[PDB]
Amino acid sequence: TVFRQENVDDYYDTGEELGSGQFAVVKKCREKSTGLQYAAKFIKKRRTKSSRRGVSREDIEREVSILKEIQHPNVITLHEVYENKTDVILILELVAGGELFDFLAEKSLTEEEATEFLKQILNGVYYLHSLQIAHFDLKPENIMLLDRNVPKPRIKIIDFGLAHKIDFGNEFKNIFGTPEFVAPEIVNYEPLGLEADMWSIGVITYILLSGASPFLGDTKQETLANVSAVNYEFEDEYFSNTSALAKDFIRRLLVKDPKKRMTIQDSLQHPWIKP
Ligand SMILES: O=c1c(O)c(-c2ccc(O)cc2)oc2cc(O)cc(O)c12
Repeated sequence: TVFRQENVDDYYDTGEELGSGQFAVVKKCREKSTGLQYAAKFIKKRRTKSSRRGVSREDIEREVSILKEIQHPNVITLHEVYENKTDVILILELVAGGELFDFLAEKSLTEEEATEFLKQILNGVYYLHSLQIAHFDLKPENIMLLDRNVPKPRIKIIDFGLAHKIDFGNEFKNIFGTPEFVAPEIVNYEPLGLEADMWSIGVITYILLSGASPFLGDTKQETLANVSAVNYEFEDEYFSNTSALAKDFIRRLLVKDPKKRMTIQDSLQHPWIKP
């Protein structure tokens, strides 16, 4: 599939850079014809087939295809796609309140504040999983706030760079995200499904409540080893006045066997969450 090959600068003016990762750089931008603001993500293309610099066209096309499907208040939306020899440029919805990661670093939350973020994440993931989309990279830095100067910030899930449509209950691709948040099936290179996202939600919940990362070791390999062995515990110093139902929620997500792990529907019916 090809994208718009006119110069993006003829239609948009760029401004503040919002951040960058290994292959993408994201800049605030404004569409000239409407004055409406967006986030332009510039994704570096592979220059040769055997290269490992840049993103393969197959991976870029998968991300765009998934993004085009989604319209939900808790997930980022895609406006337009441009490309040139060097980059594919995704014109995305602007979410300007910054990362949940940075929000947590400025402030530990209450269980109310924790559940208010978590419930939105769950609703967003419920939508994705209903469409058989596994995100595969759920973590606080991939959660963006619309406005962080409000008591109960609204959030949107971003970064669909590892996302896959799961048409057969599982996928068996490369797929490996951030060690602190990946499920044991990812660590062990086993077939992956929607269950992996639910493990990541358990990790996120643990962090939301405690300010600590449950499997984090001194090196990347230690963290991965901890994940595979389900080496975590609720430290009393962090959790002594956290409700037992909150711990039960996390406990039923941080389960090695994907089949025994809570699904997104289970998580919404869990007594800690259910109205
Ligand atoms: O740093 C990043 C970032 O800020 C954003 C972003 C911010 C606001 C939006 O409205 C949309 C995206 O996306 C990203 C996507 C990546 O793959 C890697 C990144 O580093 C970012």
